[PDB]
Amino acid sequence: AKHLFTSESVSEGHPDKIADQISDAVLDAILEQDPKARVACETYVKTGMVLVGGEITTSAWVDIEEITRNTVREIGYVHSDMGFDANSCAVLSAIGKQSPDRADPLEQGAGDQGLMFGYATNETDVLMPAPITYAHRLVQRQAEVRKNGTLPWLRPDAKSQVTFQYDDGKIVGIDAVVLSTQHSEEIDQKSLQEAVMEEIIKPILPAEWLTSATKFFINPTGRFVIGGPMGDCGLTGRKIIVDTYGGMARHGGGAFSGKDPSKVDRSAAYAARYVAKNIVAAGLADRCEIQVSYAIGVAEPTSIMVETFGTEKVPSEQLTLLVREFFDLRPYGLIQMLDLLHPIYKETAAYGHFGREHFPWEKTDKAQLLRDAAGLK
Amino acid sequence: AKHLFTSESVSEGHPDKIADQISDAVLDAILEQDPKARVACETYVKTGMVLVGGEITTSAWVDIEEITRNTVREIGYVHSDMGFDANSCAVLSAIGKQSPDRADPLEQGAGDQGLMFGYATNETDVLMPAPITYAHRLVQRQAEVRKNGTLPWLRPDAKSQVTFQYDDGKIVGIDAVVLSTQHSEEIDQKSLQEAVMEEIIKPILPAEWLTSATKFFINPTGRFVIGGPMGDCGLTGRKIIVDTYGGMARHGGGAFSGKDPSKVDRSAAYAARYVAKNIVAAGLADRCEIQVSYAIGVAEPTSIMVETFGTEKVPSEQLTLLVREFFDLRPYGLIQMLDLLHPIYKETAAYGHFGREHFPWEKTDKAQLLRDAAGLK
Ligand SMILES: [K+]
Ligand SMILES: [K+]
Ligand SMILES: [K+]
Ligand SMILES: [Mg+2]
Ligand SMILES: [Mg+2]
Ligand SMILES: [Mg+2]
Ligand SMILES: [Mg+2]
Repeated sequence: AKHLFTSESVSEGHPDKIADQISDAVLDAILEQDPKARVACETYVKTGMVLVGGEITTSAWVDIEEITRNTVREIGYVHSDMGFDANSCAVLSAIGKQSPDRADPLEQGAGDQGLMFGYATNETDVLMPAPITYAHRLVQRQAEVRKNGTLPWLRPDAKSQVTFQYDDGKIVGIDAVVLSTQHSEEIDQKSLQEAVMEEIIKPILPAEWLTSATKFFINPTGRFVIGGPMGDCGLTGRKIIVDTYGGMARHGGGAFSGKDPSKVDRSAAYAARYVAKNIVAAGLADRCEIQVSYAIGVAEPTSIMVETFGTEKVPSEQLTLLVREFFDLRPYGLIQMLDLLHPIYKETAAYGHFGREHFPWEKTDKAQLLRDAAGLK
Repeated sequence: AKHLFTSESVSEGHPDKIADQISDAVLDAILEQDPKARVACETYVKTGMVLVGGEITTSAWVDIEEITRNTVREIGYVHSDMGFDANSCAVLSAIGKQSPDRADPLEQGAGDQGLMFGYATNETDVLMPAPITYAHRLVQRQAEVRKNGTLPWLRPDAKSQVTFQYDDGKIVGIDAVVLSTQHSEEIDQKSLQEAVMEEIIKPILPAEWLTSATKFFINPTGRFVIGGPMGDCGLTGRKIIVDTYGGMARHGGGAFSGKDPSKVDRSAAYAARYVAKNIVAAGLADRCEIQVSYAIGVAEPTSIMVETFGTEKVPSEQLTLLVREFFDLRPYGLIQMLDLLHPIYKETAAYGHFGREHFPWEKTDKAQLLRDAAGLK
């Protein structure tokens, strides 16, 4: 029975995502000199300005001014007529720095409470939901084509929003595609509409899914000329859903950018993606969602629950059992089970933290061992 | 079959929530002089300072400096030894202002795309999930007792986190309670732990739910003396989940504070709470979650889906049908179906947007008419 579901994405250079990227760019830069640095760096971008403010506990010395402008230039906001320019804009900092000064490290208790949810579903090749997958690929392509000379009238900022019609649990096809891209004065809308059809939408949306019925809305308002942080206002942690699973799965509140991995808000969440993906790469279920939660100063999580929503090939009991044998979910264990203390984090900050395979939380190494330990098939 | 679930809350005066409140306090103040004002005001708070920055399109003139300090004082951060003082802290603004200058207004198309999810469940008296309900009531009580002289050693900032054990769909009871409150130098932890037990936890958590087994963690780290924005960093839109359903239900990305009601991110979301609550106040199901989505410049929503997760008392079809007859979900219709253009919004900004009955989205007026129109019982 049919039903339909939607998910959005934005590009690098939508103002919130500018903030996520600059945040994670500081965290990377600090982690490069000091992997054990504890960092929380939040950022606010508005037409003139980038305020990067945080607390950081490190020996590292880094230049927040140049880190900022280099991230703004890579996105490509480089001239006033764009909205915002990486070379003349103001960058202010309010980052306060501290220098660091149980018997088994893994048993160190969790620094801040909370809840994290992870998901995987066999709906795609990457085990992510198809919506959020396609939304990302659309915005991603957009930047590819901007960035690679094909369609050099494109400017950085853009949103995509795919809406899928299922019938139960099978993707049936694509009811609507929204895609709105910022562009120059060169081009008018009919002309933009052929290009975004040819070069962005057509090569990404799978064809059997596209129909005579697919409502497509390329630049519905027309004329998007400006432009990122001019007249809008971006801050880290705002694209929480796009960062995860486009709202196919749940979420406890937490943002990721600018959090170094001691922060469970990030790690528990990466790890939950990792547990659920391995669970389904092993055929124990088809869709799995895990909630983990932690309490301040306790190190074993206060809760684990699994929802395989009717898709099991072993009982939930056996499954919750397996979750605990194969995965060290103590805060410091996460960091080890996934080897986090590395500058891997900027590339996360646009296009989605999950479904992208080459990050340590997307690897399915535990798949087999996991099949075995209750009910090898 | 048992399983357990967790949700957190924070008080007024946790730094993010400080931001939400100041934002909504500007929006209220502007709406009081100009109900049709279009406002998006985002805020950032860090030890010295409050930066309130936005775009606003209004005739109204309001004093952002005094709006800020009055909100900071009501929360109660009033002296340096607290962390932060409403009377000496800096307030900066970067709010850019514009003055305003189809045939049927209701048919005006939606300003920005996206997705919104609303939920209700019969688990409580207010039709909200019990977790997020109790988390809120805990933090809420905390401020009540701070604010009312009972426990005047309390300071503003605090987090609660209830974890519930169900067995399927029935709340069985409460496995753990975390509660951490900022406090003065007066009091030591054993003493704080009796008071927070007597006066905060005991009078709020329902007793049959509390057991010999309930793990309680009052100030687990001990000594929380300071203090809100000192050394942490708050910005609007960060407590997205606590604002909604503590992660029992889904969420498309969007924050609410500082958004005037033309913003679907807020309105579509209030309305979805309203549709789902009426659906269950009428006994058509037990738990309902609605997704609505909108596309830029279209006015009928691009999608509606309903999940009554096996709890129906009429088919989903009949239900999706009823959703469309009883509720005007066009952006401008929402505003009318709920009468939004009123300064009601600051009180929303701490303790949760939903489950609080006296807001127009919590009222169950459509309940009956809704029962009838397919399958009066
Ligand atoms: K952050
Ligand atoms: K958020
Ligand atoms: K906002
Ligand atoms: Mg947190
Ligand atoms: Mg925004
Ligand atoms: Mg939006
Ligand atoms: Mg925070």
